[PDB]
Amino acid sequence: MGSMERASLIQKAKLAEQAERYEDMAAFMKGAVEKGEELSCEERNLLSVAYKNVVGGQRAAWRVLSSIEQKGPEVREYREKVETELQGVCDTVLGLLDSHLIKEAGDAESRVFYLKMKGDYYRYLAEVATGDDKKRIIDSARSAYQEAMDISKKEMPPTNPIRLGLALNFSVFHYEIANSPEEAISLAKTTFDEAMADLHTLSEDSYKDSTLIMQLLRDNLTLWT
Amino acid sequence: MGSMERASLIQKAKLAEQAERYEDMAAFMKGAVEKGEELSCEERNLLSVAYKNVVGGQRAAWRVLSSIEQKGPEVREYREKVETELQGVCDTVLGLLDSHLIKEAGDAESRVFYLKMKGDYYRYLAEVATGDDKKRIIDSARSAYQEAMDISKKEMPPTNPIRLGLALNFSVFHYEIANSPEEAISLAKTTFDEAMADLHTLSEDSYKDSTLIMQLLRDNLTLWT
Amino acid sequence: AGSIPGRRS
Amino acid sequence: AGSIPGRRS
Ligand SMILES: *Cc1ccc(S(=O)(=O)N2CCCc3cc(Cl)ccc32)cc1
Ligand SMILES: *Cc1ccc(S(=O)(=O)N2CCCc3cc(Cl)ccc32)cc1
Ligand SMILES: [Cl-]
Ligand SMILES: [Cl-]
Ligand SMILES: [Cl-]
Ligand SMILES: [Cl-]
Ligand SMILES: [Mg+2]
Ligand SMILES: [Mg+2]
Repeated sequence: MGSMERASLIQKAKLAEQAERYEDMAAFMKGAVEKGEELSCEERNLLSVAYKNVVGGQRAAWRVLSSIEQKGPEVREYREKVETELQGVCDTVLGLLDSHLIKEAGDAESRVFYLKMKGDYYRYLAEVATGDDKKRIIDSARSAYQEAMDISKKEMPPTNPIRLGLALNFSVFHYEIANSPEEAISLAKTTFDEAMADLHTLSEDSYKDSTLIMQLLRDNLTLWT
Repeated sequence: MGSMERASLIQKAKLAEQAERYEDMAAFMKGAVEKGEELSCEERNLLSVAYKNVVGGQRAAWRVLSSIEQKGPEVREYREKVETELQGVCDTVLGLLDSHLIKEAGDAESRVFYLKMKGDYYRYLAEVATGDDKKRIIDSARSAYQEAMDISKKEMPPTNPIRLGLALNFSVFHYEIANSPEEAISLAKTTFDEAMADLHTLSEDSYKDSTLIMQLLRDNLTLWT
Repeated sequence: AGSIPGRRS
Repeated sequence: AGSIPGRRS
């Protein structure tokens, strides 16, 4: 995408989302990041939407194949093929975050957003990991989420939607990856309750966003308890 | 796919469908066709499912983009990009049919199936065509569907599901491509009525298949009248 | 309108 | 369970 203007890449990412062409969307956003400039709030959301959809589809396919495999070499080979492609996308996202989105992000909102992404893509790698590096992959996710949590608690109100989504995802990490369901439940409960107590400060539109994510926290708590 | 066994390609196409990985499915089926052997009934359905899904997604994206365009160069450029990829897939399918699926298909069921596909992929090309060859693309679809119709009427009962699906798709061609809505309605009506009159000959399972496609004919007739 | 689907569903 | 979606929907 090196020959396309930054603004054209952003425009085409928005078109690709409307057309449900998420692989294209991700390629346009990778090209935009590689222009070397920081991303605005809207642009960070385009980047996240694109890769979350791509990897989300790979994860769903890997789960179908892994279930068939658990129940000739073809099933294992094909699961391995999908797994390698998933790992490749996660590595690409982590590479964008490391070169150089995180290091240039100084405002709390941008830095937390990117560290939450970093935790998420290490979490997706952990979902498929089995080898000598599995513990290290899990700890890489934990470390990214933890740094994001520490910044969010110092710099953002308890209803901030990035802070809430981070806590949601870190709670999923605890439950599904780290084998720490009590930590997951405690984080989700404390996050929900501290957000509830700050809703009175919000406008109607901020209220809607915070309560939307609070409902996701509650949905998980209902599933886990 | 030249180094993978035919049977492994077929197996992986079935897995790819279960995992909703239709691009993979199509690549596995292209590899199977390129082994040079004829396809069984089940294998013909895998080939059709794979490419119909891939091109169906491209068509939906092209329609979103074409609508935005109709309402800088970026929208047109991106619509053109999706259009070129759609044309490439249609050309690939038509190439498989021409080298050498159709020429080796002697039984009415196989030959009609492939000629129906040929009509469909020329129809998809016609949906996006605007240049000097647009009339020729339309006539190529017409010619393929017509040959399939002629064989089906001589060799298959009026309830045969391939005959019914062919008539359904050719009726869509008449309405949406050829600007012949009366021909479309007449074909759908006569097909429906002749199938109705032959349902008494069918087992429960054949009845279910024929009536499923008859309902699609009826749904179009309701939309068109 | 609608053409034939790839599978019965 | 569920993680954050890419868009509000
Ligand atoms: C991780 C995270 C990312 C973005 C937001 S948000 O900007 O507040 N927003 C935009 C798209 C995703 C989303 C989803 C919900 Cl349920 C609420 C708000 C948003 C929050 C968290
Ligand atoms: C064009 C066409 C292809 C296949 C068939 S079928 O084998 O009878 N069958 C299999 C999958 C698609 C389908 C859809 C319906 Cl509604 C009914 C039967 C089938 C028929 C026509
Ligand atoms: Cl494979
Ligand atoms: Cl900065
Ligand atoms: Cl483009
Ligand atoms: Cl033959
Ligand atoms: Mg420039
Ligand atoms: Mg062999």
